[PDB]
Amino acid sequence: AAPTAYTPLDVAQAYQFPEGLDGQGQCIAIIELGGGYDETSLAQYFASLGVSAPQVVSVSVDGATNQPTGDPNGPDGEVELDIEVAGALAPGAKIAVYFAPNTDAGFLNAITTAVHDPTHKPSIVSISWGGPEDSWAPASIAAMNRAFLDAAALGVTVLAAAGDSGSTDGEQDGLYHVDFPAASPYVLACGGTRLVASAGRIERETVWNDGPDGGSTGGGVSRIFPLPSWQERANVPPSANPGAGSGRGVPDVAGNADPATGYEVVIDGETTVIGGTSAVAPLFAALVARINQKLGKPVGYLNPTLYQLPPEVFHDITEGNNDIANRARIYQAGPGWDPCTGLGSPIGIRLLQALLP
Ligand SMILES: [Ca+2]
Repeated sequence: AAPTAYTPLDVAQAYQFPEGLDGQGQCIAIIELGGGYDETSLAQYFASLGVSAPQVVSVSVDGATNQPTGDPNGPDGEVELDIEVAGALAPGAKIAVYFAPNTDAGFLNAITTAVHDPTHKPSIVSISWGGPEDSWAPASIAAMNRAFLDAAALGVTVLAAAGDSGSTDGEQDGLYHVDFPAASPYVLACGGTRLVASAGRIERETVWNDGPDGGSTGGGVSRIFPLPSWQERANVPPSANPGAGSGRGVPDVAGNADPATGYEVVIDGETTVIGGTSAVAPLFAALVARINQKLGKPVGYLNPTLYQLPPEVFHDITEGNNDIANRARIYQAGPGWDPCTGLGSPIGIRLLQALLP
């Protein structure tokens, strides 16, 4: 009903992030195709939450640099949300922000640069930018997909927001579309939910869907990537598009994204609320950072493992749909994996326990 908001620490608590871990010794890389961040907002923010501020550094890719536009409603919102959510939850981690031109090659080069960076050596890459997989040049999808495969082989986890325009992903050709890079099978695709939670329990968690005007989580079935072997037990449905082909199901996991139960953040000096799947990648990047710290070695590519874990590791979202285009309710949430929320929201301490040697 009435819109609410949480600080990142409140959501981490709801998802039971493992205590006593802050990401020390880990570096989280965050990809950005526009805007920038200002030290004032970040300082004010971390101080407001009582956490020691992580070191944040910028990396220039193809001439692009950290350049805030000063508009709290522009890309500075994406850049600062990413750093504030990931940094508030893995404050001991080092954060490296890679700025690149907003072009197909810039996005690709930012990924390859971050993944192979011998200076910052990130173990995790968080991405909150994208586009309909069918709207990208095929050559770019192939190049970026190979870059994520390379990251997997190197032990670097790559997480990406699934989109904020529902099952149609903003296209109006009357067909359903999943977003890229989330569609890549080598990426931990992050969907979005409406979360009602307090420190001790989750009262309700449903698919984020605020209609055409408020946005909804991306999710569906890839028309490009075949169904992965490790995802064959998830009961991914065939595509809802005529032809009903089989394909990689999106997302893999999901977390709070509804702006109506959004994140309180400080953008360009303004205290406000932001949501979108954009917040989920940084949120779980912080979770992985804590897990890597405890394990003493990076988890790297997690998809295959996550899909073989027991039900206790996730909170199953079973209600809602991510259709903001028509009344067909494509696609719908349900028991088990679904094309709106994947395996659901992770229960941190249980995921960590499941990964302990
Ligand atoms: Ca479900």
